[PDB]
Amino acid sequence: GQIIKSIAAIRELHQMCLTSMGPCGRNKIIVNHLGKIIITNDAATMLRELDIVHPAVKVLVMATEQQKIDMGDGTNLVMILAGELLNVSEKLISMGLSAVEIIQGYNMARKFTLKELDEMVVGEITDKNDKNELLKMIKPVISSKKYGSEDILSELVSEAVSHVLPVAQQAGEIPYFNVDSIRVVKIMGGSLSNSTVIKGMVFNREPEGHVKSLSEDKKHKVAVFTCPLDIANTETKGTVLLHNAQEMLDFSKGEEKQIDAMMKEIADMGVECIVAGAGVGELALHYLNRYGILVLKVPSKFELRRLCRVCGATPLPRLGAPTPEELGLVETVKTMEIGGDRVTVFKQEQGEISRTSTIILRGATQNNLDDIERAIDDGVAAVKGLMKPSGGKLLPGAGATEIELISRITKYGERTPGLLQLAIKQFAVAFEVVPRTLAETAGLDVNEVLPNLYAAHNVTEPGAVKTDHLYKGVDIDGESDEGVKDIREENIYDMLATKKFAINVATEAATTVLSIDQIIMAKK
Amino acid sequence: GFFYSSADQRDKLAASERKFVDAKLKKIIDLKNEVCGMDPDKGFVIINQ
Repeated sequence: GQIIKSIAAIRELHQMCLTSMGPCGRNKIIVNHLGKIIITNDAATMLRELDIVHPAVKVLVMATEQQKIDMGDGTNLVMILAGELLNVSEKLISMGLSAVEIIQGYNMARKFTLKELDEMVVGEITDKNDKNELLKMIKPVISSKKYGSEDILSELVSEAVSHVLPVAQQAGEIPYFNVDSIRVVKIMGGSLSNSTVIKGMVFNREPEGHVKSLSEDKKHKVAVFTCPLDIANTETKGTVLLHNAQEMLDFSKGEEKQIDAMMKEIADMGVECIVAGAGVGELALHYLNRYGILVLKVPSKFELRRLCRVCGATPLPRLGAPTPEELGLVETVKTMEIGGDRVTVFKQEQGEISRTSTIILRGATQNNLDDIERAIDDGVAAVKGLMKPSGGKLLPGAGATEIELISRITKYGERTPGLLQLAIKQFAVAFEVVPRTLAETAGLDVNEVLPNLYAAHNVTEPGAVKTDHLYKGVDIDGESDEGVKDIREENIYDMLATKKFAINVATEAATTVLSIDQIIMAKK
Repeated sequence: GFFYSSADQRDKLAASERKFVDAKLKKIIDLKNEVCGMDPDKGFVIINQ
């Protein structure tokens, strides 16, 4: 009976994910063996930081990572739903039903569910990319993660998305929004109300020079130099040495006139910013102070990729060749104090629209600072789901989707004759874990809210056309309430691309576990 | 490496690297004009391992 104990091993980790989805969710502190503490609310990220013993657990972990890579949202919906399909299948094992027909029953029920998703679409997203229109998609993403920040972070995330998107409509051929266009930075001090939206990358380091910021001139030229600043010598070896004191005056003054000659030609071309990926010498910073050139050092090669897509600069393998064709152009750059420390940021005005933006976060809490950093990344992939593959269609969330499917699946159960009726009935009951989890973790009584959810989607109407309100979902309460409330008041919806993709992944996840009747292991 | 100290020395030092490149490149671009130049809806692909 190891197939029964295999579900119990997942059941131990099932209750861990039941405390994740919903507003009651909380991050888990994990101390790595290297002395580094990683804290995140996302359950998919935690799976990489946990040591897996039983190999059957990795099956659900691999399916969970698929939800984060493609759609980026719904990782908690895949793991929780896949864990419940094993519990409803455990009763069929004790009943005597073979696991072969159980797998065949899910394949027939999956095709019936996908055909009903097109009829459950309420609204359609016009892809206007307006600041007020993006508030409906971003609100449920921030919801059920961090409480109280949903109102403040709604305007910060929606504003940064509209900056990187150009003006276009009804065109899906050329992609625009990427996953790297939104970067999250953190700084000690401040609050969430004082946070602003930047149209470009934000640098929290020091300029390392006497020039704090450039002027207001239009189209500042920015050059990226991968070669370090130093006198040109032989690429092979070429170490500067002093044999006698006579050559000291020639070598010292030789490097001063050589560097100044290269900086003079760059300043004549109109380049007010020099990006040096490598170290900068001592004599190089002295000449850049009089010419008024901002000093910037970016040793990380990952940040230079998003910089070339904004101003248009190109990295030069050599030094002293300011080719005007490969130079970048930025409208305005300024150095201001944000969060208590003076830093040099990167923004724009009108032309040279940036394809990458960065949101500055401020707060007095260290634990909640890294939690919002991981929460915004989940909202970045939500914009990617607005493309042609069912980006405009949406379904009502807050547990209203799983409850509404109960009436439609049970209607097709008696319609299909044969032994498949056992798997179809258990397939709809497995959706009851979503409303029960939100009601149990919120302190609400099961004998109260749960029977009201069944009566919300099932009523007696003297007519063929549906009426009254089908939008009533699961309410978290927390203060007081009578019955349930309409979800359309808070405008909490779920995209079709996220819900439809989570069904096929969760179906194949539980299919693999039920299909394995034997597991062979060996000690290392 | 080839490091030039003046604009005139840029094409002189780099001429050794582009000597073999320009020899083959100028002969390939002439094939597109002589052959398959007028024919619409066609293309020319180079493998270049």
